Amino acid sequence: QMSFTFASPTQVFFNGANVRQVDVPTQTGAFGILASHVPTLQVLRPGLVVVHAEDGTTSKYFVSSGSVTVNADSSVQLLAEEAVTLDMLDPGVAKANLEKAQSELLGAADEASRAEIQIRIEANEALVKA
Amino acid sequence: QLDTSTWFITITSMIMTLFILFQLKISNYSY
Amino acid sequence: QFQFTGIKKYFNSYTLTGRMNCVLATYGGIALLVLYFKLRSK
Amino acid sequence: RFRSVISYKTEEKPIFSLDTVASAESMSIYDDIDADVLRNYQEYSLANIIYYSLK
Amino acid sequence: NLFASFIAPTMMGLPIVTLIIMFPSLLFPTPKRLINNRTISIQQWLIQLTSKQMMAIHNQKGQTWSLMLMSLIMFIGSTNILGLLPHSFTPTTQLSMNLGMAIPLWSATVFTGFRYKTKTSLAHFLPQGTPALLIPMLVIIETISLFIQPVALAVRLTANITAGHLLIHLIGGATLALLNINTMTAFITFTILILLTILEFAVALIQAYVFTLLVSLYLHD
Amino acid sequence: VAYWRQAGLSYIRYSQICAKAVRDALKAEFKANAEKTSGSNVKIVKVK
Amino acid sequence: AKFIGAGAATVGVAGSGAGIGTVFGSLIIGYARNPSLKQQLFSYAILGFALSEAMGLFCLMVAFLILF
Repeated sequence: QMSFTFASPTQVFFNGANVRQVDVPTQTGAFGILASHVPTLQVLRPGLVVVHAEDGTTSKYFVSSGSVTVNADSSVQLLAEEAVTLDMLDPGVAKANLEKAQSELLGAADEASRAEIQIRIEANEALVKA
Repeated sequence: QLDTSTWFITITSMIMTLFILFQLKISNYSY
Repeated sequence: QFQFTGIKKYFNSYTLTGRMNCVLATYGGIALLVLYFKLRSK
Repeated sequence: RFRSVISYKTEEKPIFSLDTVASAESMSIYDDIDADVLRNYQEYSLANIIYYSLK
Repeated sequence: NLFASFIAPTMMGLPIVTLIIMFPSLLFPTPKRLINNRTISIQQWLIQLTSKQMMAIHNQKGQTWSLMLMSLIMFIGSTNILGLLPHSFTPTTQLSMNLGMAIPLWSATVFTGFRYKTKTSLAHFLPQGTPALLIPMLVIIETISLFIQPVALAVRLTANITAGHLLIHLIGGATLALLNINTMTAFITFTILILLTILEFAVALIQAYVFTLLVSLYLHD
Repeated sequence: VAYWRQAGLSYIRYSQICAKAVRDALKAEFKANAEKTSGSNVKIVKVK
Repeated sequence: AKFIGAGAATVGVAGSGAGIGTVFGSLIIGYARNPSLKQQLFSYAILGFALSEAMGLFCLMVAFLILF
């Protein structure tokens, strides 16, 4: 009772697959999708997305930004600019980048550039959790 | 205390001041 | 004297309805009469 | 648009990226929307269509 | 004791309530030149600023009432602020003038509505749209709701100022008594803290009093 | 509205920043995806 | 006894104000999402307001009966 399509500008993970539920870390709080959810349109934030298969296994991916769309039927389109798995990541370089981004805050002068630096530290702090 | 049945003078004076003095002074304004 | 002509337009134009102070006067008179009767009863 | 190794077709697609025209009666079914959200959504749809056309 | 200032219509050999109530008008000089001093420029700027925020709803007939409403709000606001002085006598405390203020304007609005728009002015009793089949029940609700407006409009003003002054006087008496027994500046701290709220609570009442009448007039205009 | 908004930053700019930040954290072995991204190949010529 | 019974029974009308405040608040937020459907929302609101006020009136009538 679902048609899930988790696509990327490069590769495809699912194309019309049927799964029981998908959890998305979008903006304005988390989310849960099951059965005939109410229609919604929301952008994403850096976080981890888990998809629960019909068998019961849970697949995990990391998403940077994109869009979410749940239509009138049980059709969901999740198009993301980035889609990666943890197995090709280094936690140590993540901690080093976070350590530099910490001092980058005081290094900043103008509020727009510091806003960019804040986005940097937000992304770095978000990813180091898992 | 507030009800002593001497209410004629206050009503008359309030009507006089509100309906003559303030309107006449406030009319001489520009915007 | 020289002040009636200042707001004569207002008085004869729009305050015609607002000029009904009779209700207030009648209420005040009735209240005063009742208070006077109560005071006279002692 | 690429159709075959020996033929192709010319076509165009409309854009409704204007926020005001987007806010219509048919959008009332979606019930968690806001002006900021729709502005960001149109922003993303523009880049998506451009990339698809180039490829 | 406590009820001394309220029941005291300017005690004197000859009553001087007229002098007390006419005094506030001697603070608003009338303009007489293109460019004037600082004290009147602020007054006219404030009047302009307040006018554009309230009378910007009525179409054409309500624009005529502009002078009356501005005079009313300025008068009540000036009367209330002057009463914070240590031994003043606020005329708004008395119920007589509050009752002589509400009835005329309310009556003016209610029988102005019937004069020109009798068909629609009669319809406002029944709520717009279909209210199921409970018509006779709510018809008697809104008509009795009509008559309560002047009573509340006067009573809230007559009550809140007296309550505030009672609180101030009682806290002052309390902070006087505790001088003999022990030392506590907490009470004078309470007094100085409450004085800010009492100072800024009058203007809100002026605004509410004027705004309710604005809404009532706009309904029948 | 967030801090990035009302600061001269657009959603596309924020997406670019976050995507770059994510791509940085990848292992050096898998860093060949920078070749695939290669977002800088278009020059800008204004009217004047 | 009649006076104190009247003075105690009159308290029951307190809940009517809270219910009225609740229903009107819901109408405000509800209208914000779907201004198109403002026609149907009112009928519900009126129903609730009338029901709560009827309960309050019933309590008031009981108080009046115990007074007399």
